[PDB]
Amino acid sequence: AKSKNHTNHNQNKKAHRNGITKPKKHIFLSMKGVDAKFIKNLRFSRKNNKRQ
Amino acid sequence: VKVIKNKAYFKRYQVKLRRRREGKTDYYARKRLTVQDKNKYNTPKYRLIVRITNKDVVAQLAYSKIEGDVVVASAYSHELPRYGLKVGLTNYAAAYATGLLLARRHLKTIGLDSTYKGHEELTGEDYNVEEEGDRAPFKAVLDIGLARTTTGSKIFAVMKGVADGGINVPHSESRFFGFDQESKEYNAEAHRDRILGKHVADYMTYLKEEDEDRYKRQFSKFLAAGLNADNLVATYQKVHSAIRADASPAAKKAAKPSKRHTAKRLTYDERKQRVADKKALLLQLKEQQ
Amino acid sequence: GRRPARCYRYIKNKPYPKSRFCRGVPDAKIRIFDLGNKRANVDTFPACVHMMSNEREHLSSEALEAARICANKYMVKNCGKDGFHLRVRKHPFHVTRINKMLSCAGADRLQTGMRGAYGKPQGLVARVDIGDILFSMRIKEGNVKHAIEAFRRAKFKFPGRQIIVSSRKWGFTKWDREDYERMRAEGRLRSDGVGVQLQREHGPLTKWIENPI
Amino acid sequence: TNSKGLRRGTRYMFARDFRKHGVEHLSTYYTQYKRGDLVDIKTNGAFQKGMPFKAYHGRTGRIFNVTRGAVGIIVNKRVRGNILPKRINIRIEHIKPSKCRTDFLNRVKSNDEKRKAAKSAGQPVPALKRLPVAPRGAHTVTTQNNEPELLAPLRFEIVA
RNA sequence: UUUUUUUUUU
RNA sequence: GCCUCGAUAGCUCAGUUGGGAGAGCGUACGACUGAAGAUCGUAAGGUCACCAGUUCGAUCCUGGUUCGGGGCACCA
RNA sequence: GCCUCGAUAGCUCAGUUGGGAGAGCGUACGACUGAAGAUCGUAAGGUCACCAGUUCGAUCCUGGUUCGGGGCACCA
RNA sequence: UCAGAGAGGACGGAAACCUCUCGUAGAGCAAAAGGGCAAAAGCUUGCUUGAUCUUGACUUUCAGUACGAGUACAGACCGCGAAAGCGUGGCCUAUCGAUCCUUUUAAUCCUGAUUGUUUCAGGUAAGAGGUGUCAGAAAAGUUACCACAGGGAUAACUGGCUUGUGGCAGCCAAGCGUCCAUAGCGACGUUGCUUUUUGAUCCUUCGAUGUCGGCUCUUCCUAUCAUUGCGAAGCAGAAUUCGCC
RNA sequence: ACUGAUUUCUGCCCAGUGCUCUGAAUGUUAAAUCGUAGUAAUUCGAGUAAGCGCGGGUAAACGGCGGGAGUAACUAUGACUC
RNA sequence: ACCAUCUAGUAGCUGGUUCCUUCCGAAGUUUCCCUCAGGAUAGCUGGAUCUCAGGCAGUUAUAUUCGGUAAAGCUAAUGAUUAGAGGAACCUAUUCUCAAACUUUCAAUGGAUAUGAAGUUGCAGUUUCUUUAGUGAACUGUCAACGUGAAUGCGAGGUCCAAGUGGGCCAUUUUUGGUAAGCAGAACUGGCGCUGUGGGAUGAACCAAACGUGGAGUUAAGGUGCCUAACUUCUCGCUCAUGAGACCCCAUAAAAGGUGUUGGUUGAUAUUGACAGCAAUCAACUAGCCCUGAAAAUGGAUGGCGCUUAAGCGAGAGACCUAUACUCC
RNA sequence: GCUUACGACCAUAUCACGUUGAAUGCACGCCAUCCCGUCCGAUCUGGCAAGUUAAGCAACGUUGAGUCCAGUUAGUACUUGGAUCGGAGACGGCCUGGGAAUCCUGGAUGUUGUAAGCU
Ligand SMILES: C[C@@H]1C[C@@H]([C@H](O)CC2CC(=O)NC(=O)C2)C(=O)[C@@H](C)C1
Repeated sequence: AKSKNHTNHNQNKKAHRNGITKPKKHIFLSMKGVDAKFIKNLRFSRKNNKRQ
Repeated sequence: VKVIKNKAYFKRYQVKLRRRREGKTDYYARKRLTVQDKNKYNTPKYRLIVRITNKDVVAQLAYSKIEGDVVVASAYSHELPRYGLKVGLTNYAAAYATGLLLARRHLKTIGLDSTYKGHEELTGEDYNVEEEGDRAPFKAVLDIGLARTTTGSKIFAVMKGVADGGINVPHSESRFFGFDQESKEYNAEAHRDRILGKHVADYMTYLKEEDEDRYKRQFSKFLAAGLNADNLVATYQKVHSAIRADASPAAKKAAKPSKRHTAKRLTYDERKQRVADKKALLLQLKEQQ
Repeated sequence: GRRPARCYRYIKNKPYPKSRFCRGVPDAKIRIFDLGNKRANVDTFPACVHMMSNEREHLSSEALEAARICANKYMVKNCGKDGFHLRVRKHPFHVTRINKMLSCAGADRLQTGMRGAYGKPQGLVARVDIGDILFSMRIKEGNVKHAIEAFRRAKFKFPGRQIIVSSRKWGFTKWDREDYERMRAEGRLRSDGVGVQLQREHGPLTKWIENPI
Repeated sequence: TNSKGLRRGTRYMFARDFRKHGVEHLSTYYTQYKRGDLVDIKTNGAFQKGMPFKAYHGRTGRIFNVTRGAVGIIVNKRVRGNILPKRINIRIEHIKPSKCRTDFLNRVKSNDEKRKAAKSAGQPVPALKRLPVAPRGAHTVTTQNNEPELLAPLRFEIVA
């Protein structure tokens, strides 16, 4: 009664049934994971620019 | 014996980089000396090349680009005749003068000499260019090449010259002349004397006392130029003053016409004709022997 | 006894050469691959006959040796030991495997079934393709008949179909007889024992003078 | 089942090219990388720090971070029915600028320049669209000194 | 304290 | 029957890529002794079970014949 | 078939992490004895089973090979 | 600058140590294998403790959880270097551990609720003590006296596929057969057939297909022992051998 | 408890496991008790019985009871030896 | 032991689980579990809808890249491995045959990214970051101008709640173990499971084609002597078998033979008359059909009957028949 | 036409042998008081300029080895998709598109940047 039986048979069909969803377009806007020193200077730069 | 350098050897052989085969560039140190942090982007990182040949001292300022280094300033010890000195263009004093010349020349070029005069009184004490006003002093990192970093070596004499001229060269006094490696004490007086060439004058007096013939052999052209052991220090001080007075590069000359002095590569037809002639000559020799 | 050849006839597995991973391999039955007047000069034997294969199978070392013995015996008996040169152009390098099972009554008590069924070395076989040359014989032009009959007798020791042909090439060289004669006249082909070496033009002229071509 | 070490199966992927081992040339370090640029990933075996995972070898990514000697890259990776924009910190030695984006930027520059020139000079607006190669047009072929050569199938010859 | 043997016929 | 193993001098045993047939007992002679026994030395003992083959070359390697010796051989 | 264990003078057995190859009997020599045996004094002796590797050096440590020995081999 | 090679030098030899040439790495890098590396990642040597303190982000496995391992930064204090620089363990890919409990280190910390002091106890943060069945119960047998829920997901008998093994039949001829390959055989090789052997498998049957042999009784197949009709012999005949219908 | 009429016999082993016999035995041992420190909880130390460990007995208690080489005047075998 | 009660004891296991239509419609795979007849987890699926009205795609093009498999190589390294030659080993140049854990070289299929308004040019400000430095990097502005930049197709996106499943099996191609297996294990895709329909006599998977309920027409695969709707239709050959042969999977056949017959290849001789006997012939090959090789058990299978200038084998031609398919109503 | 310093690509640049080398320069070179480092001023370090292109280095030469490029190999090997395609099978061709690599043959033998200088 062997019961390991790995396979990848019906997996691409399942993956494609609802389409392969590509990543969104706003993912490049976030400044997450960027250098802390650069981020600090960006905060300082943004906190001081006069509006008018 | 089995031939080591056979067809397979040459087929599998990989040559080193040209400047490594020529034994001129140490790429391990070059990578750490010329590569700029990627968060500084294209901002040039300036390097002070010091190279002493058998008869000349070369000091240059450069920064690296993807197609070759860009030399921005250069001072050669063979330019010192313009400022007095005619002989001894390789000793400690000449090296220091060349460094000073480079520093003053480039500072004048970029219009910072007035702001940064550097240390204008030779005392031998360690000096670092303190920031004045808003513009920080020009900065360069020393590049000694394949030379050995020993105490009192002339590469650090050139570095000292540049630093006193007023360029920020990150350094410590450990490898300057007069620094006792044992007690970690620095003798500014000894360093000043070496910069002024007192060691050369001392050698002149010592040889004069010991043997006149050896003295003439050693310092033949010094005497021919009239530099004895009682005006050399004054000559070096005058050289320093002249450099600090004027440092602009010498004017260029006109392009003299040039002619071919070497042999030109043979053409394909010429090579084939030589092959035919050699074949005929060899056949004739075979038949006549 | 040996398993019938039909059990290892066709090429089914990847090549399994004897190496640091396949140890304890018994020796191949066939050892001699050049027979007859093997030291004859290149010009001695100008005619060449090949035995090509028409099957993509395994030729066993036993079959190779049997065919060698048959062809050698016939050729020696009908032409003399110095009238021919026979070369076997196939060496047995592939290792076949066997998963030995006990064949007596009550064997199932100890039998492991298919559990851990990886086999152990059994013998050496030569992987052969369509158009591959199995045997070659270089002989004089007045012995092609004997060579062909020898290969005809030998083909009955191999499984499947074999085709005997004659070659336009000079002996064991790679030059068709006409061009071989012409080039040898021009001195572009220097004897190399059984075969010949082409003497390309390029090189130092000091070497060229030793044989102007 | 296979082991799951980082460098399983990379025997040739992470190896140097034939007669290309040794010192890494410095243009690799002189190249300029800015956030938003596209880079190809190709692991250099000679550098074991900041190595990309084998899954990202040969992929293109967009830089989102620029540190002292490395860059953060957003690389698409397919996981079942979604594509994940993974973020990886790769050193400069394993990176190379991608020419696909630069070609497009050059084409955009050319388009803008052509439009500006036409508008300034009063010419009609030009066509600035790539078009698939159309079928060949009509033409005449001359046989002068090019007479047709009659071909026939060749007989079978026994090439022993 | 220990101290076994000595071919056949003559 | 099958897996095998072995066959060497009157008897018992070694031996080899395969490139010589050795040792012992036994037999004949000599030495020794008054004469023997024992002991020594010499001479010695062979188609390498038989046949065919492979090898430049087989006692040894492959196949077959004979002779034997050890094991294996429904079933529920 | 599986799991172990061992291989060392001519025979039977020790031996060290890895830097020694030992013990008894056997063999050879001298002595005591009329002679042998016992006895006394000496000597020489092993394929460390075969290989490859590991470290400075391996009989020993590791792996494989050859031989031998032991245990298991059960339902129905 | 290695491995190695060549040529030299008292004792010195194939091998001790010295010298010169050549030497693309054929060496070494703790270990398996694979990558990588030559003014180094190897060898020699100086100084050292970045194998330290802190939080986030990310990669690998992946559910895009956790551990482990790793990557690139940021803040601190440091080491080496003249400096640029490099350093958060080992050149890279394995070398390891939850909850509860115990224990240690940390704050001039919080709590013990009748008010306080001191012990004592409990907390917050970071480590260690270990689960190798390694996402982590605390664990010896026998049953033929046996029981229950099921299983043809799974063995023992039949049947099925296969045919290694068993059995049977061919092809070439090296030899045997006094001579003579084929009367009769036929080695070394090689092609097949059969399911009366034994294996392999696990397809059907475990809410049951009565599981050896013999006795009895039918029918069938021939791969023919006898008998009918024949052909061939190493067929002069009891006899015998081969083959055919 | 084992054996199992009569007859004739009942060999060797107390290492193992049991059972049993002595105990001077500070070897190991609980509670209680005693002493030290402390303002007290409490801490530390000393004692500390039987057992166990040491010693003896016992198999008609459970049980157990070997290998390898050489060797006799034909061979064979091996009384004999290592 | 028996009697009553706790007790409707627990069961990851077996059995059952009751009306009709309509619409949508799976999985046998990942990870963890004393886990392997079970769960949780992700995936696949349904429902509710909500926000909007061009950016997407199991497809191409352009541009740029990744790889070390097939082939190739060993007269290129490593490892095998035959034979000589030129100066017993050794050196030199060669040579025969090779590698899942060898490689200089290296495809086809394949993978990835980009292809404009979320853009391009400037102007004019911020920064404690960076630089010797407006030097850069980045950001900000109701800043100004420009105006959609490959093909084809097409509306797009978001959230929540939850079922069943977590035994698979088959086939072309690739592929590991095994002598093989209707055996065991994998990769891509398509199927059966869940699925009928025409054909293959019959059959889960084969070929065609997917389905409301009817009709007319036309077909796919398959066929047209009779079973049986559709021709003993038309043309040229080959084949005689004392049970020939007869249509994917597919329902077995080989090595080896034939002076049966039909075509071809090569080499010869022949009219200065070729072979046989006292006007073409000879020899060796080759490949179509036929024949031998070809033995099994209840009586039996091109599906059956039968068929022989076929109703067999091969190349073809007209027409014709027939689906739940296509067109139209 | 050159030399030097620093390079970029990293053999079309390497390797072997040989010829030539104006001027700058590079180099070899002389000395070892001093700094500095060694068993050793050989290397490294320092002070110099008598001498030499001998070597390094540069240019050139060679039917040179290697490397690089191209042709051929060849529409070959291999391969995507199709067939109620041929064949007992192994396999083979056809339709539809992609499409190599050795041997062999021919050619090339560094290009170029910044700075300074010679001519
Ligand atoms: C750290 C390790 C484990 C720990 C302890 O046994 C584990 C616990 C775990 C749990 O949740 N309940 C328990 O009853 C046991 C302990 O004292 C030692 C064995 C060492």
